[PDB]
Amino acid sequence: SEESQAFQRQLTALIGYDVTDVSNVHDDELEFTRRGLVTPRMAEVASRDPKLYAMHPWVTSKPLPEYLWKKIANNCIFIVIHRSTTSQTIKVSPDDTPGAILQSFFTKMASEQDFVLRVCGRDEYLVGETPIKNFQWVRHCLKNGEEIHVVLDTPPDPALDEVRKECDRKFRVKIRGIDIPVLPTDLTVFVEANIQHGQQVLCQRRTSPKPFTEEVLWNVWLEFSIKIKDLPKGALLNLQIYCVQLLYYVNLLLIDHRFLLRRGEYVLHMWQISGFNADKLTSATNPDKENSMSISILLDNEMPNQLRKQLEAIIATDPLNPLTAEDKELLWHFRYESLKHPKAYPKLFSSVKWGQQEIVAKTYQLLARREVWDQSALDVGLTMQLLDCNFSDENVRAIAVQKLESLEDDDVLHYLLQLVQAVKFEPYHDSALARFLLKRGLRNKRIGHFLFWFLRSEIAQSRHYQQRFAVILEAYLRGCGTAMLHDFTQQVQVIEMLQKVTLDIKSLSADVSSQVISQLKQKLENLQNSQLPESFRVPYDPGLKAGALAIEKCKVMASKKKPLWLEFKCADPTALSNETIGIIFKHGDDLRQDMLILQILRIMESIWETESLDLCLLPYGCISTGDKIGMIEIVKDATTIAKIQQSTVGNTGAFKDEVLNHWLKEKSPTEEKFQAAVERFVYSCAGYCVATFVLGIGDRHNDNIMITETGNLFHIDFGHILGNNKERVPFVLTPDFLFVMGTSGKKTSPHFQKFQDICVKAYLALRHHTNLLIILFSMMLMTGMPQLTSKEDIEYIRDALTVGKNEEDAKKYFLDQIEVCRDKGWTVQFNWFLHLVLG
Ligand SMILES: Nc1ncc(-c2nc(N3CCOCC3)nc3c2CCN3c2cccnc2)cn1
Repeated sequence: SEESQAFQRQLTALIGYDVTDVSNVHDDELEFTRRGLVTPRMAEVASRDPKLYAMHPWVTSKPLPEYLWKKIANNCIFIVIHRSTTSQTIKVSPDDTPGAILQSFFTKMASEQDFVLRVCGRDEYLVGETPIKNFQWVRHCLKNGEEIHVVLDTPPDPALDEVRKECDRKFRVKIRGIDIPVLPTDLTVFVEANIQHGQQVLCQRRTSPKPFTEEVLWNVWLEFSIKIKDLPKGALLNLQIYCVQLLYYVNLLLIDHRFLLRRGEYVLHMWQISGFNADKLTSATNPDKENSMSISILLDNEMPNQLRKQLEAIIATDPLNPLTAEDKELLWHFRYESLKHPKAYPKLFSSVKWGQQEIVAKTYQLLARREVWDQSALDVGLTMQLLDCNFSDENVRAIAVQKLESLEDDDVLHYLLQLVQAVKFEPYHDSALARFLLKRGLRNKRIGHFLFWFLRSEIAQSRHYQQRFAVILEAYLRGCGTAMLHDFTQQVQVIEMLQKVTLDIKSLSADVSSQVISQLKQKLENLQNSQLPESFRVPYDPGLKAGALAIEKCKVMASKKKPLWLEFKCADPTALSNETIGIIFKHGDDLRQDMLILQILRIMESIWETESLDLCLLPYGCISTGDKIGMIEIVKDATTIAKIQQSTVGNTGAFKDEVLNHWLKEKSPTEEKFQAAVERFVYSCAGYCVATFVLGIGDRHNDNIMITETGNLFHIDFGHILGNNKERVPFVLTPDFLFVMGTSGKKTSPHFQKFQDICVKAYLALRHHTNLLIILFSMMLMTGMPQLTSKEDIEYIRDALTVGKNEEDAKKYFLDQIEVCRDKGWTVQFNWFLHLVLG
């Protein structure tokens, strides 16, 4: 209690927000949730295996892709085992268990003391009843032509991740008045009061427009058409101040976490409006009590074939195809036929009249008979779709969370970022989903690691959602165990430390000075001495452990935002290299945007592994740490396409076609790896060409396009590029690119033919998962892109994915897009150089 009061203070520093600061609640939902989450946490903490939780094998059930079989020769793999320099290579079968590999090293190559296989230089273990092929580190070693190096050492003590013991009356609302302490011509204003479910306004009332003054009282009752008994759980009283223009909004759940109608008096601090967006939907009141508009209020008391075809044609349409009233009555009337087709649950449930108790009832008996949904194989795109903003009913959303239960960790990891983000569409703080995220975090340290940083990312920069997430993070941190609490402490300490330096250095300059490099050197020299902890997990690569600062190599970069280039010596002495761990720290870019996109890129890579494609993207690590502040992984041996041109040509001039290829060959040691490098370029250029085209970020300056010194090409800096007579492109396929593939003007090559057929295989792979990408893209815009003004923004994705077009004309459509890049040439890049130098 004296001890335990200190613990909460630790949690609070980890969390980044005090989940006990009860200034900003008009009720107790948070505490109720903090109290609700104790059971599922203790359940999973009681349920998990300590050994397998402690070493956390990262594995997968997915079948080893074709492109990695055709890199295995004579069905064996070469595991290089180490010890104290005493190393010995071993031919192992892909289907060998890892304990059954110790049988070879130990019981072959001349009661027992059980040990286990760890990856060299990493917190990564190949344990548990799984075949060597099915471990992701291996697949990664294969895919990148590397050698499986492991140390034969002891298990981690699984007692280091234990944790501390512990009527028919029409609904009416009385609008008393509104209150802004300072109000910056003249003005009139009214209060608009919408009754909402899932972005559908069930009912609406306005007040009369009074003059705009620091205080504006009405005392009017607003009676609504809807009956109290007709109000659905999850309905929001949404209140909004207009002047015609929206100025402020706030929301309040009409039915609360206890199934009680909301009685009594309320004073609600509201959110201003910049310039939909998931912030509009929060149940959270603005904490800033001295500068925020307030509002005060009171509450007291078998079918025709013609139709089947029409039903089928409705179920077939994309998720952004709006439903006419005609479409909805059809779905609803034939709801049981609709119940047989999973693809159609979204539209079917978007056709419920949620503001009518008896229909909602019908919807629930219609959910009692959901045998087909339960059995069907998980579609994530569909599952995601019932957890977006259009679904506010909890039972509807519960079936989506059900489908996620059957996801394996590897998959949960791909969709983690956007599931966390999906909590923002939950009506209540305690939900199936938030508990889901909690169980999977506690079941697996890898999921856990990234949860922490995903939650903490929002907590640090969303007033609208910090509290809710704070209770989810809090709950999780009381389950991970002492070790992780200790790791999270170390990483937090470090990034706070390095965040200081980044901002300091930014203030001290308006190019770079010798005085600043000095200042960096000094400030960073001091940090090293005492302040820094010994080592720490790299947040974007939790298996990797950074050690000391390679101060020699650290510098500050030549942008207008002056980021910090920092390198660290690795802390695992069994690391088979002296290569540093490179981390960029930047203030000024909204790297939440970079996160959502990199993780979509990772999702596309996995859409391609299903169709035996591997387009060699390098979606590097990015963790957004607070507001316009974060870290970026450094992909070693890489520079920009621009700087490569600046070597030969220089500061300005005619951007030449010869340079890229020369730089490639000039870096390759032999003409064996160069032709791999070129192969890599071909594949990597296509991947990014397609990925970026579909995401709408294909038109980039070559300053923001990069290439490794083994031919891997990759884009960077994804912030605020989705903005809104000028020359454009679908993607950057410049003459320098083409020159490396072997073409000019309208010529052709085999490498170009490989390119053209890689794209289309890629581009139609994505279109196989049209619906999935449409949802992910839609969610990305709402929860992470400020400037999400229109839904028209979302539609871009459907056009690019050419929905409602056959596989083949879609083939030709994409070839027309590449042809444009050929016909546009160097001009757009030149316009970018012009734009990025001339105002
Ligand atoms: N938002 C944002 N994101 C990334 C960068 C950036 N990143 C990186 N990385 C190094 C290689 O590993 C991948 C990351 N390099 C960058 C930038 C901005 C400029 N830049 C760079 C680095 C070296 C030479 N020329 C340009 C800059 N801004």
